[PDB]
Amino acid sequence: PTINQLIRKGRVSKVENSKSPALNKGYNSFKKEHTNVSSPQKRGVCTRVGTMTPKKPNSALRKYARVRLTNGIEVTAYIPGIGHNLQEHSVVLIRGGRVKDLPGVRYHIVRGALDTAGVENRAQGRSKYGTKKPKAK
Amino acid sequence: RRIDPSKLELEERLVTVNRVAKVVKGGRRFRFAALVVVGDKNGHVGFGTGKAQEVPEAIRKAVEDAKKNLIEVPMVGTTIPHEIIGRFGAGNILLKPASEGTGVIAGGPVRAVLELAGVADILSKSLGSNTPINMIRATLQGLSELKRAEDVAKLRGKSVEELLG
Amino acid sequence: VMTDPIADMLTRIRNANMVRHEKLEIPASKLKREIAEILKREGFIRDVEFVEDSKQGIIRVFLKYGQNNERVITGLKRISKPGLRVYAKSNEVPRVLNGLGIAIISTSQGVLTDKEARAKQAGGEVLAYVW
RNA sequence: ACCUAACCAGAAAGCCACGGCUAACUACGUGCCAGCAGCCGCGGUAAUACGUAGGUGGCAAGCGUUGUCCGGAAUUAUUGGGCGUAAAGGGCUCGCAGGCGGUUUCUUAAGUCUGAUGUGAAAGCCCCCGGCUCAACCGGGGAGGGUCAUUGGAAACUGGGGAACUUGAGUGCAGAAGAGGAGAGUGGAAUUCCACGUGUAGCGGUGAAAUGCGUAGAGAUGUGGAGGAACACCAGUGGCGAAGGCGACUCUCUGGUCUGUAACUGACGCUGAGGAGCGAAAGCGUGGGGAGCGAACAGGAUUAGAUACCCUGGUAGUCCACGCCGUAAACGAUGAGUGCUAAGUGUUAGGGGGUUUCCGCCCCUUAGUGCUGCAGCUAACGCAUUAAGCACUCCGCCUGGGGAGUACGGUCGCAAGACUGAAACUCAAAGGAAUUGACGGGGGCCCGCACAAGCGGUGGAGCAUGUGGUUUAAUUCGAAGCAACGCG
RNA sequence: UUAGCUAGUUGGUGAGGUAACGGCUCACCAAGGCGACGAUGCGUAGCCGACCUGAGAGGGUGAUCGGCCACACUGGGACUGA
Repeated sequence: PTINQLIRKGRVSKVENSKSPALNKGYNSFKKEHTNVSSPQKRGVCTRVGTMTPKKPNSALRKYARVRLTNGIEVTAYIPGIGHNLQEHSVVLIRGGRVKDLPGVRYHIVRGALDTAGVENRAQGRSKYGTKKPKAK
Repeated sequence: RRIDPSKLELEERLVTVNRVAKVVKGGRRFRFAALVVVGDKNGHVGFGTGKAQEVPEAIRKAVEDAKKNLIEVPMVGTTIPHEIIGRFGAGNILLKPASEGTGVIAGGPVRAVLELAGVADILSKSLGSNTPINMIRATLQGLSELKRAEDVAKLRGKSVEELLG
Repeated sequence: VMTDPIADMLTRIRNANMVRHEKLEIPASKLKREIAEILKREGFIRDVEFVEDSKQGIIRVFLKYGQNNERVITGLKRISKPGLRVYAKSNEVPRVLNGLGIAIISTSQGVLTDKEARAKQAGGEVLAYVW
């Protein structure tokens, strides 16, 4: 680029995409706009429990169902752990991080959040899977 | 010139021992390939290697490569004379002259080469290719092009130590 | 044509600087003249003998680089671009090379050298840079 | 708060990781299930990757996950990227604005640079000390931060102004050359068709045929006439043009290029977004022209199928004039201008010359164009004085692929569409060059009961054995292209 | 993928007004003015000292302390007073 060319036409920008849709909010009393505020984790009333097919060549049974978030969007999140007290009509707290196998997990619900239950019968790493302290004794 | 003889204690660091296979009738005849650079600890630091059947074989052909060539690298006490952006082979190297206690801040092939070739404070952050052979190539050309101040006064006839600072 | 004269002289001393030629021509001007006395007095080329005549020109310098490949003209760069001009204040007059080369900033009292211009302590248009 | 005495080690340690990146390893269970995951990717009965247990490693009253910002990111590049093939040269020109500009000389300070004052408050960043037991922190003492004003200098460089000069560029003078263009006219060779002679049973086409034509007299051959389109030989990696492109011959009107001294002018130049203009072939409107060729269409062939290849026909179109269309692998996938940098060998268009009336050889010289190659460039192929080398001026383009040149919006178009031109989602690959092998119904060379050349068989008949299958209480297991089947 | 905009607008004269010049507001006159050096229009947003990050150039935010502007349920209005 010439000094007159780049000195008159300018340099184009490098705008990249976001890592996950978590708008913040929108707050609809009363506009319903209403983003971005981009919270650390959105917590919404769940949609349906289930299990989808993993992507090839992985052949397992990941179980993750949709979550009507507390702002309006509905992105399906693959819930962490083995064992889940999350059923239909129960709310969960979605947290970020794209899943690998099944295409389109725009959240990973915090196993240990307000509505959901923690990983039971697991004690080697408990920040993830949210279980309490170790067995007594 | 001149080709410095193998007449010192060599360091013999290994840069990286890559795999290699010629896709022939029957699979791929796998042979190890390692470009590991030997260093004299004073300035004779030369970096070329070959291939062989075993990992120790690649050590042997690499050490034969270190007995092949050596470089000078004239630098007065933890520096180079002129910190020149030296890269030849599509892989740059940006090695400036640093202070006394500023450390040898270089990368993979730069930290191996200058780290085994007598460096005290030469800041280096590359700009370009990232192959191993390209790193030792452009780093070897840059180390083999940086000029020394006494000889730079002794070949361009102005004065020795007339350019100080 | 004639985009910049000093870039034509610098391209002359560069291209002849790699050609291994004995003498080198130039377009004779006040920049080739004062730059010939500066770059000849600092000891790169053997001698500039400005053989003038009608109508214009024409300088003629000899490459003062011996057997050893790359003599006192070891590499030159346009530090000032006629078209987007360099500038250098007193404290910001940069000495090119670090310890080997020398830069030539066209000071307000004559086309100085690097260390001599810092001796005056006044900068100007960065005229050329001979690494 | 802090101090003093007593008391008790008594109450005071967890979180993440242990393939790589990346410090940190083994066992049990699980057996593509449950799972992990930032990327690479693991997990289908020996998991350093899933959980569990010991141990290790990082960190610490904290440790991980996620959200956002910076860096890595030379992945917007002024520092500091590029465009022949990877993404990227505008199809090409003319030009306004803008951006840049030959050498000498006087002035100027508008930029350029420097000194003095004002001001850039505090707190904060950095340097130098002191105070809270030290530290975080506080306080004091400094610094630095401006196209900043006002003002003093230098005049080197860019600019303002005046004087100049000539190679740049232009005019002149004389040469040379060409399918450069526009209009008019003319000429043949060949095909078709028509008229008549001559003559018979085929002509035609193909891989092989058929459709088609021919006893209403075809093909062929002789003569003559009509009409359209293109001009063979010269003709050639020749010439000219901005490019697309341009070919029979002649004339009118016209542009441009190069050579040569050198009369004049004295920088009057280079690029140039918009804007203007031209731009193959297909198309589009009207009106002409329709000999050959010939999409769509018809028939026959080849194939399992033939909305194709082939053949026989055949509309539009090709042609012309007037207007619109404004795309192409519009290619050298290389924008224009200028300066420099090894050489050889062609080839037109000129010039100077060495002797040469000649002619002709040879050198020097331009301009244009082709090959072969040094330095240098590069990812490799390759380029290389016609650079992709070496530097300067300016314009245009490029920022992973798909989505997608798609949608929506505008401009133009009679339309056909052209220009401009996104996004959501998704993926870690697309891509360029080069190597090794494979393939080929690609070519080259060769060999063998491979083929050809002969003998005698099998597949037909009854029987012997094995296999498949069906049956069984079981018809034991193993072999399944040659290499399983008179096999173990 | 905003090329049009503007009619108290552009300018004059005159009068009134406020602490004060001024189309600030009116009468009369003229037809102006802004725009590729981006007008207008959509969008977003308090700005700065500074903070965070980067080797540096730069990139991002305007918390807490301070400086200025704005607002005080929404939208106008004027009185008291310096």
